[PDB]
Amino acid sequence: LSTNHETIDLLVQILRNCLRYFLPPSFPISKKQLSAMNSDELISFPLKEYFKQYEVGLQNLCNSYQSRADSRAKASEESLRTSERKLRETEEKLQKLRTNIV
Amino acid sequence: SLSTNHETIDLLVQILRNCLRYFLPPSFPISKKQLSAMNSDELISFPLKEYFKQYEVGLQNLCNSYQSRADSRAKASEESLRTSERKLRETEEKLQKLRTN
Repeated sequence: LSTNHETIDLLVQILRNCLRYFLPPSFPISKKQLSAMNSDELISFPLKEYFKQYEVGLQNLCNSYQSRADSRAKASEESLRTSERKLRETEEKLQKLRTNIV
Repeated sequence: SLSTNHETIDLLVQILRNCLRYFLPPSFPISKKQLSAMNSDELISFPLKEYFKQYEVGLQNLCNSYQSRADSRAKASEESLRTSERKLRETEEKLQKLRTN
């Protein structure tokens, strides 16, 4: 009917562009494979997994941005553990010497 | 037939709705409700270029927030380390004063 087939091709092109744009980094279907998909193949596309792999990638992306800062903080806590420990030990020694200086 | 054609359009329109809804930037002037009802002509003339742009802005804002929450948590830990290292200095000093006394 042409008026029908024009819409289908137009919808297939747009849908290709989106699925390529948001392609998760690990997804087993490549941008080439996506660019090569027809209408029927798109209709049976696995969107729910597509979204899942996207969410994983987003988590990996966000975790990477805050990776250097968290590593610096973790180093500070371990140093904080030892410094707070020696602070206890010296305060004990300090309180003994005061009681034993009468 | 035009049925298998009209069915292909409906299924393709539904998939496209689901995609555009999932990634819809939070601020986009077109709502998830509007998207869910859009027909084929409405989707074909959808303003994707701004849609994609507003997504990148939102994505950037998200990562920048993750890095600022991370920086603030590191700064608070450093300052807690600073004061503890300070109190260790002051008490270690007092300890050495009494050691001579």
